[PDB]
Amino acid sequence: AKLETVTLGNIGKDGKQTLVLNPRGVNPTNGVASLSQAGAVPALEKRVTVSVSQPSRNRKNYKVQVKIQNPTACTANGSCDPSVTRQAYADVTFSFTQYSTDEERAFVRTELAALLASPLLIDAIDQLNPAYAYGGAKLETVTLGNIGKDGKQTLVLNPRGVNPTNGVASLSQAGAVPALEKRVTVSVSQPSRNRKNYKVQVKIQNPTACTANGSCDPSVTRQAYADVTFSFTQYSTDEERAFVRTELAALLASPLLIDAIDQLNPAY
Repeated sequence: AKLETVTLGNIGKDGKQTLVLNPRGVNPTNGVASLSQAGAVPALEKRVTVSVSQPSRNRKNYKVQVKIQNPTACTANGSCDPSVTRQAYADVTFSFTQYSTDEERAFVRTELAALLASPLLIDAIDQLNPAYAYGGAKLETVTLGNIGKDGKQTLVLNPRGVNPTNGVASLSQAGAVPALEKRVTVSVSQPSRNRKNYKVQVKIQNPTACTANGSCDPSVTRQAYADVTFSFTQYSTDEERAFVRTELAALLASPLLIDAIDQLNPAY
């Protein structure tokens, strides 16, 4: 509910870098909290924005929006002062209903945090090897330990094939009815021609079943939709990319996003 200074450790490939995000206050025009570093020039600032949207007459859902930027400073050979040659965005969005409790919300946040540490994405984010690749990705049953509210749940996502039409992968639960699978899709498809950038997309589809006396057959409710999208350009090194992925994992364990996700409190 109240902003503080957020400190994230073991960031990067080596897990030795550390980031301190000083809060820069809550913009009340669009209700977006903002956190940045201290670098005394606004261009060279790693910015993190968190916003929580109430359900409206149009939206009719809860929606949490997390964006993060990471500019890169060059020498600027002719000039004296350094400029921003490129920046690496990353955007996370969540979707929930009012009937969705916190434990489903806390499940998604912890599953997403453990998913970024998984060997599938660190091949997909750093090396840019898509899941849709005989020799690019392992494409094996990913086990996600210690997720949940108390961190005592474990998830195994079985690879239910790769769709070549959209290029996306699919990592589903090992359940029976196809409407009840907790299917996670990773799309590392990289259109470098029209977008001139690299897009990585993950959807933690996390459906929920609660039905009785409906002819003794369960029905999907809410579905706990979640989405993550990365944006990198050419010439961006993988350590710049691995810096983004690792600090995204650190924010999902951060107390500023615990109450923002679980209790849905906008941290003013």
